[PDB]
Amino acid sequence: HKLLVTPPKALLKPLSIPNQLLLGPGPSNLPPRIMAAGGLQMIGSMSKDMYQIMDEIKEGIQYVFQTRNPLTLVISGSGHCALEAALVNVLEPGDSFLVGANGIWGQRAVDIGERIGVHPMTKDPGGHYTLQEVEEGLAQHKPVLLFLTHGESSTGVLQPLDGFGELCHRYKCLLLVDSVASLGGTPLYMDRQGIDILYSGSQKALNAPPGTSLISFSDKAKKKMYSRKTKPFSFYLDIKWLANFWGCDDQPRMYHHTIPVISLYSLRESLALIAEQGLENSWRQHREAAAYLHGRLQALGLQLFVKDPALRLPTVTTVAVPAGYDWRDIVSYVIDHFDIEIMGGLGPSTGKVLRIGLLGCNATRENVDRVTEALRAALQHCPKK
Amino acid sequence: HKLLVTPPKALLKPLSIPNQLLLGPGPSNLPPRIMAAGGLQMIGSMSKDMYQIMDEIKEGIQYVFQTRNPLTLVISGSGHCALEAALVNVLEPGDSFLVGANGIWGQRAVDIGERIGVHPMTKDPGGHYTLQEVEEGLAQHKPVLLFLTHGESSTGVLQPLDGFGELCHRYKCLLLVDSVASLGGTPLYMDRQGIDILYSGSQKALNAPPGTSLISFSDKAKKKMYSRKTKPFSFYLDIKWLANFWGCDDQPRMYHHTIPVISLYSLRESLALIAEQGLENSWRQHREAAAYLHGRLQALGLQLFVKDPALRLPTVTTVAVPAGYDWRDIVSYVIDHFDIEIMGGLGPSTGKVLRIGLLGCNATRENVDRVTEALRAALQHCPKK
Ligand SMILES: *Cc1c(COP(=O)(O)O)cnc(C)c1O
Ligand SMILES: *Cc1c(COP(=O)(O)O)cnc(C)c1O
Repeated sequence: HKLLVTPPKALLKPLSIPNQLLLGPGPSNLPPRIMAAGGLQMIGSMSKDMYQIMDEIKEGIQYVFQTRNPLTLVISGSGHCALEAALVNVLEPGDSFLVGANGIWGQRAVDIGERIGVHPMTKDPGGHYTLQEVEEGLAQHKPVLLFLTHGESSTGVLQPLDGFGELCHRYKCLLLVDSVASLGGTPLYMDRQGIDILYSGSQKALNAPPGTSLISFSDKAKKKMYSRKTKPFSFYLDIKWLANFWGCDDQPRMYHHTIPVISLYSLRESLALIAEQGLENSWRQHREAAAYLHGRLQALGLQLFVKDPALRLPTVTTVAVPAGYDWRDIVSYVIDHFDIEIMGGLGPSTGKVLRIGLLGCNATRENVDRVTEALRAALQHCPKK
Repeated sequence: HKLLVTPPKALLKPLSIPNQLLLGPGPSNLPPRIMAAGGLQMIGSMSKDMYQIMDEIKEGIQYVFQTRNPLTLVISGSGHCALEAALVNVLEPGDSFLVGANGIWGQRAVDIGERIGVHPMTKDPGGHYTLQEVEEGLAQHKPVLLFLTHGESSTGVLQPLDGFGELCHRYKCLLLVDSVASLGGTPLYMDRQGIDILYSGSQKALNAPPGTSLISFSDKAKKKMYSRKTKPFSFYLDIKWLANFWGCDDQPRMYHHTIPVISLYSLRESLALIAEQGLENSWRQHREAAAYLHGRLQALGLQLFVKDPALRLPTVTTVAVPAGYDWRDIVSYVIDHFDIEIMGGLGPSTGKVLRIGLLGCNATRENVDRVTEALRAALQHCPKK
């Protein structure tokens, strides 16, 4: 007759969160202004004010992406969810998709592609793709879309994109780019680089809480989407509905799903923040911090996974795991003795490296100092064969 | 040579949000404790502390759902996203899905079902489904899964579920229930009612910000999922990955996607809140407010769309639009002159009704007072043929 479950004891306690300095590939710490944004009251998801904040975020995405694409908006999901929305609306079953698979991300792009109806232009962690090699790929399969990771956060590789725009439009192919870890930390120009679909996450250099993602479509990728004959497998990610709600259409905004309002307040303020600083300074800040961090690490004796500075993702550095060390001890030592988070590999780079992230408000010399003296400490106290 | 887009002027201004009393079908206003949760700093998405908060939320979902299902967790998306995750992992292409389509929600369930590979047991806004009629449906198509809306927020209909558990297990059919608008506001017992998949939203009676959703699978629906031969079209919604991250497996938590950490802090506190109050009181609060509100409205002259109190969703009441009135004026009048939000129809009920929502901390006599004197005012000042 009764209620099977009783109120959980743990919930009857107060929520208590540790203070951790997030210096890994994401999420990153939140500036005071973003936290304040997080604690505001709620407004109607379809109110005139919500739309206004929505338009500002759009102008915000056009600026950080550097595009004028009308089809620009926020995906109410994390990084993956933006990738998936990209693929599920552009790729129609059996389409030939060439994938720059040199990190867990390309790996993820294949999986999604397979699942929805693919050519694994494979590499090894640490490698990138030459303008040369992609023609070779565009050659055989003449795919309708190519996938490239700008900032490969699982390997630390910064991937060059100048020209590819054309090398793809050449073969009547759409260019899809992942700038989840690169946005705000290295130069990127969607239009001038002829990228067709660009997506990014909110919790990396932008310092917004995780859960939302940014996306933009060129008139080219747009036309393919509005004239496919199949309806994309997903309703939650349907750009036709999505675009209309975000005001990208000629029609009145129609109810699709309830946007994550509080997260939008936060994303808006994080876009305001980089708009006040300016992309060029943010680019200079990250480059400088990444340079400082590289110096210190080599001084500690560790060597950089990515041999060649031009190919090093400023926002995420991949150090090679030291000699007779179990990386796990190092990571544990740092979070245990200094309250600092840093990671190990991910996918192909698993156990081969340590990843140190420098993002937005955390990409400072001060934190490079802290993670250096943390790492050094680990190095002298952690077991060693 | 330059940057095409310049920092948006609007973003250079401070974020300013109006104070609105949200009394429509969602989202709802946030108690002080949830807002505080929203403004906390970030922690690692895979830290031991994040997992602890994750387990508490799980215990939290088992309690509000009233189940012990190990396969219980949060979907990093809104209500739809939980429905979609439900359907995309249970239904395999060409499966026969019987859908209680009596509101925009069944409508949504068909669309998703079609998109992924369906029997529209149609009704009219205001109607519900008799234990009788579903056998008739389970009869013809002998579908592997049935979809039922517990709280139809677009029509105001509270749908009875006692027995259906069996009337479905009878025909070897899985029972899928939508308790996005009913959870916390009317009695629901997942196990005792033999529901197989139950999902709810975070922004309705729970008073958490929108963007996350709750889901639970019975051992039955679980087995079908872990032994389908096709991989679900979605990677972001793959329960195999999802379950593992949420600690429902025998394996170490493996990185899938970055959970919306800040939103989880808030959802945890909103679960703590109802755990302190108790489901039975929350059920009593909403029933009582809905009763008070019904009285007042009929006193104002308006009539209730749903004729029969037993079928009236406490959390969302559907009033019929009055005589020579343009509903739009009424809704505008209320948000314009009293800062209060209430809605009109949605889908099948479009323009036929007004929807007044009573949710969680907003389901009070005080707010019933406010929306009554708001509505009355509208009634005397808005145009009338
Ligand atoms: C972190 C990261 C992702 C994943 O974003 P999520 O929000 O965790 O799904 C995707 N791509 C790149 C390059 C990343 O660094
Ligand atoms: C509001 C509502 C939904 C939609 O939830 P979203 O988070 O806006 O996608 C689904 N079902 C019911 C019964 C609802 O009331």
